[PDB]
Amino acid sequence: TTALVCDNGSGLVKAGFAGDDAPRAVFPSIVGRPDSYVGDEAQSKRGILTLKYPIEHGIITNWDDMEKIWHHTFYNELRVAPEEHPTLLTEAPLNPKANREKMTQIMFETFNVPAMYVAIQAVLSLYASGRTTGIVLDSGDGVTHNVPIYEGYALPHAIMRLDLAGRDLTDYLMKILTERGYSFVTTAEREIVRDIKEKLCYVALDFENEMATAASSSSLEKSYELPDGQVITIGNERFRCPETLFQPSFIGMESAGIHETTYNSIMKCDIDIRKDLYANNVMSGGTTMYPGIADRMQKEITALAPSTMKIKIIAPPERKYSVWIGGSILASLSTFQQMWITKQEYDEAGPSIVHRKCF
Amino acid sequence: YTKIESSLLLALDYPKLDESDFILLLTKFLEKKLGNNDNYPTFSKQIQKYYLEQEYKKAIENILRLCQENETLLGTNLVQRLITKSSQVTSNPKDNESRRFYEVLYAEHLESILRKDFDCSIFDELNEAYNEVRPEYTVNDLTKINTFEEARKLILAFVMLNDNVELGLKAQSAIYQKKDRSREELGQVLTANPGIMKPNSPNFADNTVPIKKIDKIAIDEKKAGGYSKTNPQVPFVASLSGTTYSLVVVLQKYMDKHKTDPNLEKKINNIVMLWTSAYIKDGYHSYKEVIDIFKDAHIQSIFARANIKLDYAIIDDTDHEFHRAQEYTQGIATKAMMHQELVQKVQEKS
Ligand SMILES: Nc1ncnc2c1ncn2[C@@H]1O[C@H](COP(=O)(O)OP(=O)(O)OP(=O)(O)O)[C@@H](O)[C@H]1O
Ligand SMILES: Nc1ncnc2c1ncn2[C@@H]1O[C@H](COP(=O)(O)O)[C@@H](O)[C@H]1O
Ligand SMILES: [Ca+2]
Repeated sequence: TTALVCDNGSGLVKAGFAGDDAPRAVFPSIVGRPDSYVGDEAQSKRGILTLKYPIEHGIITNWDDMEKIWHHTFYNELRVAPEEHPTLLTEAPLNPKANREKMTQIMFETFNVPAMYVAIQAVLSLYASGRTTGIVLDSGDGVTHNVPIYEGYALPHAIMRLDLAGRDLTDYLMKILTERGYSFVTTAEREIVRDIKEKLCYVALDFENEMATAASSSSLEKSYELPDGQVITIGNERFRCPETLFQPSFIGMESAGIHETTYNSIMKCDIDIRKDLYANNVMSGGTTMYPGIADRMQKEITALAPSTMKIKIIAPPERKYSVWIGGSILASLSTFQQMWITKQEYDEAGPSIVHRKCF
Repeated sequence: YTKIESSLLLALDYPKLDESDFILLLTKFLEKKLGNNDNYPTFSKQIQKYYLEQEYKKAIENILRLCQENETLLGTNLVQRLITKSSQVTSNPKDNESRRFYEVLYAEHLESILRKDFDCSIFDELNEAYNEVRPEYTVNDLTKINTFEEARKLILAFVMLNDNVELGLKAQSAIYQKKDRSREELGQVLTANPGIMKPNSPNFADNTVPIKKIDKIAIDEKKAGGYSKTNPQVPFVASLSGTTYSLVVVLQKYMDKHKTDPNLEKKINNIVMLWTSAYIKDGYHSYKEVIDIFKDAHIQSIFARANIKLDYAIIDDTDHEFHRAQEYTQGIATKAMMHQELVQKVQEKS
């Protein structure tokens, strides 16, 4: 009995087996329709296909393309029979209960899994760090979440969602590079811009000081080799693109920065657990992979929080796959074997058992 | 040990297991093992009745007696472990998560009973009695009560009587001097949990309520003989219910105005059931605080002199809330045990 762990993100689906330290299959969470194509095949045939994202802001909105994504994951990507593997799934914070019920119904009736579990992505990220209490900033590709978790339970009254993630940062980087004369308007240009964002962008400790240094000197300018032999230089955009996380007004967003949303989440919690949340600030997701984001978050939260408070920001190097890592840790636990919603339990109780067993 | 026995034994290893936790877990195990017996439903009904009245000692004794009567089908070692765990459990007034969950569900069930076959005449007469009790400085815009919403609104508006009309009843009371609530004004805290469930406690995804602010109330630990300290099985949402003395005053006016009513006892019990449902569901009080106000010696004398037998909102069909609280108990206990194992695994991994 090998457990399947499948973290379905807005931009990337990361699937694999429990006990592994890395998602064996990380592919774009896109479905191409002209029969349909899912993942890298749909991305390659971008022109011939119409691409749709079944998951937006971490919430599944199109269940048909979600079924196609899961079928491709089980058969075309992991190459396993779903009926012989208990499949642990992941869900977004504050996910609608109807979505969880549909998830379990599709897992059990369409794929005939013997068992399944649904866990909140931020809680799995916290599990990957060995914590049950703490605040997690899970910024993936479509949404950012500030999720305080007390003893494995994500407090619904203090979770906030910020519609600002890697997609917005990539679009902002495209806009700035266009402001410099670099034409990035096509999907392939979007992908290479995302590559530059991943490889060169970083979070500045002091945005104004970094801007002044970029204006004065050229030490912050880095060279990048475009696919068509061109070489382009990027200067102050290396820290301007991630700064939208802390200054959303860069793209016209009226919301607050990730540090301010973190402080607001901690303030929405009881004063007795605020110390635990402050001391356990866990970074999770691809959009948290910028260099210097942990130091900047620590500095900004220290500014916002009371002076005597102890603030610790936890940003593991594998925080891009921390959700899947926590899911794999969960599904490979001996005490977790009884939390699997079994086919018998689903048959005797219906999909609503997901609220009673996965909570 | 089979899978079910192993799951039960692991759940009983929960460090924060209390008497309610233990009762729910062992009743679930006994239903899954000996439930096929013809006499089991009577035992389950008696255990649920004991649990609703917080007769935890009697419920645990009955459960242990049944386990010893079926020591062969269950197992001598398993029964010995259950007996050992039975004497090791206690109750924390600040932390009774299974009890708070069960009381929220039971308040919802009380409301469901109330709405079915709802008699508006009882609460119209209660509103009339309220008008002849409340002082002149308290307004009452509920001219007539026609729906359950208006009756609940009147029940909740009975709070304007405090410190004016019930002072005599509180003075005559012997238990209200044992009320232990901190005078400190701690403000309000956010929650998505219903009723008297604590804000940080885990909850079913379909059981959460829209986020709202609720008053933060602490125990007066310096009080000698405090109600919470004396009765730890009672979940502390507040101390003894002082507004229920105002309700008793209004009910005294109700009874003196309807001494010839043949169904007076039924109407008074209906009013008490609505009061308990509203106070548990709104998070103002737990069941036993209100009920123990109703069980005061002089309040009991008041209700006995009117030939009224209070059932204290006790119902005989609590199977759904009992089983849902069992599921909640199992979830909390298994999750805590898995959290222990996961913390150990990640710590050993790094
Ligand atoms: N090293 C990196 N630096 C900056 N951005 C990165 C890096 N690696 C990945 N990203 C970006 O992070 C996003 C992917 O993150 P992740 O896989 O956690 O999201 P997801 O699961 O698809 O989304 P969701 O937020 O809905 O859960 C993409 O926008 C990607 O461009
Ligand atoms: N009808 C009501 N409306 C609003 N708050 C109430 C009501 N009844 C009780 N409370 C609150 O419940 C707590 C306990 O009050 P008491 O029941 O008078 O001991 C206090 O915080 C009260 O303000
Ligand atoms: Ca994610």
